[PDB]
Amino acid sequence: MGNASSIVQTINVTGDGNVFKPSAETSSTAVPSLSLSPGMLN
Amino acid sequence: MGNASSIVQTINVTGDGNVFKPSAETSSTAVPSLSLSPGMLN
Amino acid sequence: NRWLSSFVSQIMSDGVNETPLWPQERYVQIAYDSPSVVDGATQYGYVRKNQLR
Amino acid sequence: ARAAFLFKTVGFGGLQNVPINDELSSHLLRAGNSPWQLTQFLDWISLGRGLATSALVPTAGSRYYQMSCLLSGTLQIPFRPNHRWGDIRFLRLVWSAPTLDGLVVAPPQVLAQPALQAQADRVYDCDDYPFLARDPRFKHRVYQQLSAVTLLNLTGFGPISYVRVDEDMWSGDVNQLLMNYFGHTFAEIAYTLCQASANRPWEYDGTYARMTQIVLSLFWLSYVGVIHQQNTYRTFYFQCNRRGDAAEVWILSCSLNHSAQIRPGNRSLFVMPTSPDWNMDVNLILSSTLTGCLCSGSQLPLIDNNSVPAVSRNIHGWTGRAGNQLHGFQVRRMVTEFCDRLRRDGVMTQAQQNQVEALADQTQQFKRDKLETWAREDDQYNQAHPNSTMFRTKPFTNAQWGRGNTGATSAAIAALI
Amino acid sequence: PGGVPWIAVGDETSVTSPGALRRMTSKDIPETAIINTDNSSGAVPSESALVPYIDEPLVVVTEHAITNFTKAEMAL
Repeated sequence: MGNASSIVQTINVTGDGNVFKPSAETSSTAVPSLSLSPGMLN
Repeated sequence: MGNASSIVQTINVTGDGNVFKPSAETSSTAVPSLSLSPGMLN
Repeated sequence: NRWLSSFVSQIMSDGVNETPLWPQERYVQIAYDSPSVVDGATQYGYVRKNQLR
Repeated sequence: ARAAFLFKTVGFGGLQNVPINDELSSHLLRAGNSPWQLTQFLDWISLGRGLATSALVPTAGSRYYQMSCLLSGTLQIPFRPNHRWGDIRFLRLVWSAPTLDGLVVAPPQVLAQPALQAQADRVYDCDDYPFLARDPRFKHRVYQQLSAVTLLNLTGFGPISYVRVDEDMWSGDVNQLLMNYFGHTFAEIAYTLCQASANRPWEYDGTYARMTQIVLSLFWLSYVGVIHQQNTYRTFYFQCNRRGDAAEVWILSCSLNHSAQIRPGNRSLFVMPTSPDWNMDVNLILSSTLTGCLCSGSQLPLIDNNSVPAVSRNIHGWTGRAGNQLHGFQVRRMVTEFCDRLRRDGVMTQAQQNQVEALADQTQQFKRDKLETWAREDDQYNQAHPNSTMFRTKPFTNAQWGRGNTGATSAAIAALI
Repeated sequence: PGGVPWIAVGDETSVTSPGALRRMTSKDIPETAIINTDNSSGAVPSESALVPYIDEPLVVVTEHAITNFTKAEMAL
C-alpha cells in the first residue's frame, strides 16, 4: 500500500499527521440491508 | 394498585369509586422495541 | 484572419463555463494544484487559493 | 497607506439579539433615512456646550452606541455569501439601491416573510462586496465611519484614541493652516475637520492628516497637564477655565512665555477611558471619531492581542501578535493627576486644587447616579418585554468604577514628550 | 434526504463543476456550535473555560431517524 506523487499531493498516505483512533462512538457502518417488503413497498 | 397508604388528597387507592375492568380492546402496552437498523437510520 | 474569426465564433457560441475559475478585479487567483510559479516570482497581484482544487 | 479594509460588529450584551428595536431605529432615522449618521450625531450633540439628553437617548454615548448597533444589525444583509441586497428585512427595514444609500419600510411581501436573525461579533472585509470593490471613493467614504464603529466595538471599554509625537510633521503649510484656529474650540475644530474629511478622503501623508495628528497630540498633552501656558509646544496649548466641570470646554491658545524642548524621533501610543462616565464627555468621543476618520488611509500601528478579548484577536488590519499596548484611565483620577502635575510645575496652589477636587467629586456623583438609574430602567423594560429587548447605553459593570492604570497611563503620556 | 451538506467555494451562482463544492462545517453555520446549544438538560458546562471552541463537521438527519429518536423519549 505504498504511494508516490509528482509536483504536489493533497493527501499523503505514508506521511505524518494522520490519525488512527478507533472508538465506540464512531464505529463503522455501510448499507447492509434495507426494508423492501412487498406489501410495504406497494 | 400500590398496596396500602392513607393520604386521600387527589386519588384514594384504598377508597371507593375506582374500577378494575380488563378487556381485550384496552389491553396493555409500552415501548418494547423500535426500528433502529443502521441501513434505515443512515 | 479566418482562424481568428473561427476562434471568436467558438467563443461566442452557446454553452456555459464548466471550470471553477471566475474573474475578479481584485487580483489574479491561482489554483492550488496549478503548475504556475508566477506567484513566487512576483510580489504583488497574484494570490494562490488553497481551497480551489 | 492602508491595504486591508476589515471591520467588526457589535456583540450582544447578554441578550439573544442585537440590542435595538423598532422604536429606537425610528427615533434614529427620524430626520434622515441614511444609516450613516455622523453629521446627524454632530448636530445632535450641539457643539458639546451642554448636557444633551432625551427620552430614548439619555447621553451622547448612548446615541453613538445605538448608531453602532444599527449599522452592525443592518450591514449583515448584503454581506451574506449570496450578496443579495434587497430580498430580506431586518426589523421592518430594507435597503434602498445596491449602493447602500438608505433604509425604507419593507414591502408587504417582505413584511409577511420572516426577518433576518443577526449574529454577534462578526468580522467582515469591505472588498468582498462587489459594489464596494468596484467603487474606490464610495469604499473610502464609508470606511471612515466603519473604522469609528470598529474602534468603539473592539473592546468592552470606551472608545480608543491614537496619540503621536513627531517633530518632522511640522511644515509651512501645516503652520499656515494651524494658525487659523487660534481662538476656536476643540469641538469646532473637530466639526470642520470631519466635514472636510467627508468631502474628500485624505491621502497617506497629507497636510490635513498631519494637522489632525498634531491637534490630537496637543489636546492629549494639555489634558494630562504636561503642556500649559508656561510650558508650550511650539507656542501652542489648550486652555480649560473650569476643570472638572460637567461640560468642559477647551480652547486653543498661543503663548510666548516659554517653549519646551522636544527630543527628536517618532513616538506613539493608544489611550482609552475605562470608567462609564465617558458617555458624557464629548471631547473623548470626538477624538475617537477623528482617529477613525484618520484610519481611512493611514494604516495606524497594530494593537497587541493580549489587550483585547479573544473574539477580537488576529484581525488582519487591527490586531497582531506583537503590537502596542492599550492604556486605560479614569477621569476622576486623571483630574487629580492634572492638578498634581501643575502644582509640582509651580503654577497652581492648594486652594485651587481643593476647589477643582470638590467640583470633580460632585460631577462624578451626579453622573454615577444617573447612569445607574438608566441602567436599571433598561433592565426593567427588558424584563417586561421579552420579544423586543434593547439597550440604550453600552453595558458596564460595577468594577469599572474604580481606578485602573491611570498612573501608568499618565506616566506614559508624559514620557511621550 | 441523506448524506452531508455542501457549500460553494468562493463565489456563488457559479456552481457548474464538482470542483466548486466543499463540505459545510459548523463555522459556516454558527448556531450548530456547542456554545449555541440550548442547555436545557445541563449537559454542557456553564464555565467558559471548559467549553471547546473548534470547527466541527455536519451530517444530514433522515426523517426515519427523526421519528424513531422522537419515539424513544416516549419510553422516558
